[PDB]
Amino acid sequence: HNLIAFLSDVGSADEAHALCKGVMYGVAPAATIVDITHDVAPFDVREGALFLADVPHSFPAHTVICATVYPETGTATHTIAVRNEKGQLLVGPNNGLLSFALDASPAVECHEVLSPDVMNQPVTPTWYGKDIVAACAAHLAAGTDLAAVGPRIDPKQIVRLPYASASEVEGGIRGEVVRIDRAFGNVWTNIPTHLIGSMLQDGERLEVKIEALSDTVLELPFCKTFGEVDEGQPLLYLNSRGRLALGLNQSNFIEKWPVVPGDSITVSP
Amino acid sequence: HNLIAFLSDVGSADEAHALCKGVMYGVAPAATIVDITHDVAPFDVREGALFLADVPHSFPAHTVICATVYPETGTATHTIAVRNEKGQLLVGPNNGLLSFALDASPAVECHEVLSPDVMNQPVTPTWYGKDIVAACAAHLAAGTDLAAVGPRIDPKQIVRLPYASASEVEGGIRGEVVRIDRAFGNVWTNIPTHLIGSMLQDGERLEVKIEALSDTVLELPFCKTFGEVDEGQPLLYLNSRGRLALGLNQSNFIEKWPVVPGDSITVSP
Amino acid sequence: HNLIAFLSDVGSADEAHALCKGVMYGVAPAATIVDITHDVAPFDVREGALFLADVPHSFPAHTVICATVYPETGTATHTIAVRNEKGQLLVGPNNGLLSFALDASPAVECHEVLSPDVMNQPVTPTWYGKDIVAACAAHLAAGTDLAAVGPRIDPKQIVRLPYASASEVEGGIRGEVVRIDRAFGNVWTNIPTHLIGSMLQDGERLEVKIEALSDTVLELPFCKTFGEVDEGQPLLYLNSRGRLALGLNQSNFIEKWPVVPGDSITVSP
Ligand SMILES: C[S@@+](CC[C@H](N)C(=O)[O-])C[C@H]1O[C@@H](n2cnc3c(N)ncnc32)[C@H](O)[C@@H]1O
Ligand SMILES: C[S@@+](CC[C@H](N)C(=O)[O-])C[C@H]1O[C@@H](n2cnc3c(N)ncnc32)[C@H](O)[C@@H]1O
Ligand SMILES: C[S@@+](CC[C@H](N)C(=O)[O-])C[C@H]1O[C@@H](n2cnc3c(N)ncnc32)[C@H](O)[C@@H]1O
Ligand SMILES: [Cl-]
Ligand SMILES: [Cl-]
Ligand SMILES: [Cl-]
Repeated sequence: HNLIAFLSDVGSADEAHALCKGVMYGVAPAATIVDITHDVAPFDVREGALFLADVPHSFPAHTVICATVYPETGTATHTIAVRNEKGQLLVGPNNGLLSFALDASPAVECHEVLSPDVMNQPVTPTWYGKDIVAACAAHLAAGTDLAAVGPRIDPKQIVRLPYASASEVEGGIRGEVVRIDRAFGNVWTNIPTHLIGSMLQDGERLEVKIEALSDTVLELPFCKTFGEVDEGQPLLYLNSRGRLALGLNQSNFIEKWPVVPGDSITVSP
Repeated sequence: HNLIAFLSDVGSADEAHALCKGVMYGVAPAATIVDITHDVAPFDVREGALFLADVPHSFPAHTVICATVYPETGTATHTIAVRNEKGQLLVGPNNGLLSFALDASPAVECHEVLSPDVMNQPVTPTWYGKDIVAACAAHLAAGTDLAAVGPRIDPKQIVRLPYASASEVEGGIRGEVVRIDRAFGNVWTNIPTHLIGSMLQDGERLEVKIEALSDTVLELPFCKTFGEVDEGQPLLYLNSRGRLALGLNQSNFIEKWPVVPGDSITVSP
Repeated sequence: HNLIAFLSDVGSADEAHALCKGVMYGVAPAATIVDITHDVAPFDVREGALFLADVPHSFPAHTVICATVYPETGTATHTIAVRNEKGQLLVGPNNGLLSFALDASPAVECHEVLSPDVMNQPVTPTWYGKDIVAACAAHLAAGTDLAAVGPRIDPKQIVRLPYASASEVEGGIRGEVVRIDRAFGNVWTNIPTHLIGSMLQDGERLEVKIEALSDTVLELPFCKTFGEVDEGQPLLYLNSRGRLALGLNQSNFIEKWPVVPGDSITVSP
């Protein structure tokens, strides 16, 4: 595994995430390190998990996914090392961070990271991120056996985060805002491609209510892509993996209709 | 071409630009990927183009310049693959993005990217950036023949953006603000080294009017570098490739004199 | 030295720091380039120096530490190339930038960078950062002898920045805020592990006065890690290399108690 993909909440504005790569480089000088992001919101293990959901599929099987948003650092919350179905390794706090990454490619084997010989010593209690997660990630990239990191554990011993699921209701489908595509202000839902094919049939616009905004009701064209309506006009579309989203063509949807994650969305014919 | 240089408007604050590198890595595991920037303003194809202008000269001939600011994604606007005079390859939306990069090293051969075998399938209509641009960029880095991407097209079929040119007027030279050096607030013009050598002769300060600010007139020393005046004092200078600029020594010029791109600048003796 | 670690104040939001990597890649195509940060505050050579302090220890001996915050560019302030005790090379403005990096691993040999053959020609007076620092860094990574860069100089000819030291006073220890961990708002002091072991004995909370805030006095638990108090409650702790710090558990300390660097901190039993 010569590729190490690296995510955290330490930011990219100071030297911290780079000290981590320094440790990794020394351990695994044959390795390539690519940053996922270091801009996860601080302590926000669910934001990080969401960022990581599509990382398994996008990255080659020879990747180590090294991840650390670890406000539980220096406590009884351990680090885990996981082999997934794709053959990738993934290292991080057992705090639910890897939950959605594992939804895409389940755990096949899991170990708690307990061995001193895969840690950067002496381990600093406020930076398990660098001393255990990053170092272990580098040891594995460097050819270390997974079983050498510490004791096997059962996959149910991996902490999982609840994720709401969209459903059929009254006369359409009810889901919620999962996240915002912050670079553009597009809104992303948890509504899968399959649920809405009944109301996709007729070429007519759909009804969308967002209840968090004094109960806003929009009528909206279901589009393949942004360019299909006039600039600044709203659309509905399937985002880049298979969820319903809302945006304005070459404008910012949420600046116009201020939704947050959690907000309910119903679509109906 | 084992070097891939990567620019977009998707931002570096979430996992998106990294999923792109993931796709590329899988295709071209021998490749090095360096980010240009992922902070281009959203949909701002002219800002991206400006960022890319000096990239050809600075990068080695074995570079693939992979670029994607593509609000036309999933439409009749195609992706193009270009070999330039330097021998570099460049892949991106035919939307004017590569215009200024091509000013520095013209197109020698150009193809539209139409072949399924250089795309990451199935292609998502809202992310041609990842599925066509990035994948094609990776295929080429991986040794793929340029002609294998799709149909040759003539260089005039590459969309070009208008760029104003500075000129001789009344009693000096009239140009405009091209961009701001945002990290420092220095102002960059389109006034070439050659135009002002007549007023460079005498060692005297120059007159600079910026008409966008109720008609501001400054008298200003023409300097080699910032350090040549006292701290916080204004200067004129030739920036790092050969355009006239304005700044304060170890301060922020535009915070003091609020110009935007487009604003006219005349310099005279 | 096949690893080049790169820091500056040019930002990561435009193409500038990437043009630098372009130059380096062309010179040293065998090299790996990792960014330290490009977000140092503009012209802030002391902020950059602080960021660089722990870089020697974290990075392998085969690193070139290439660094450039150089508002003295195009003046009599020269660039220097240094071999340290660890065997690493370090290239940058002789402006105090490398001061704290050198505290961690002193200079063993030093040269001013004067030779044209390790510069990217022609050298632009406003970007010694790219044309001399980065290019030289790349030449050295590429196998160039250190002595080939220019004239040896004595280590006392390297400009050093003053750093306050914490001390014993009245009935405890008096130090100061060195920097803030900006991603989290934790406060970092210059108080070493060794000074406070006398008041560490008894398991009791400590007194901390911060005089810059109308004279704030907190009573505070000395902890190994954040998780040891309730969420949102304040702690004292030893940060990740051996200095006393203050934070809130999974909250932002400085947003609550607005300290800056320079502010005095006394701890006492
Ligand atoms: C200290 S930080 C990151 C590196 C840091 N800049 C350093 O040099 O020590 C390590 C982890 O601690 C957590 N963390 C940081 N500050 C914290 C605080 N005040 N409370 C709880 N967790 C914190 C973050 O989630 C982060 O993943
Ligand atoms: C969707 S984005 C980038 C990746 C995205 N974060 C994702 O995961 O799908 C792809 C391209 O779409 C364009 N784009 C994004 N949101 C848009 C909107 N509301 N209107 C028009 N173009 C948009 C951007 O210029 C960008 O280059
Ligand atoms: C010009 S800048 C960085 C590259 C720049 N974006 C470019 O393309 O030319 C080079 C160095 O100049 C210094 N610098 C930039 N603007 C300045 C100003 N107005 N006064 C003093 N120093 C400046 C910065 O500290 C920086 O390290
Ligand atoms: Cl950590
Ligand atoms: Cl796209
Ligand atoms: Cl410079």
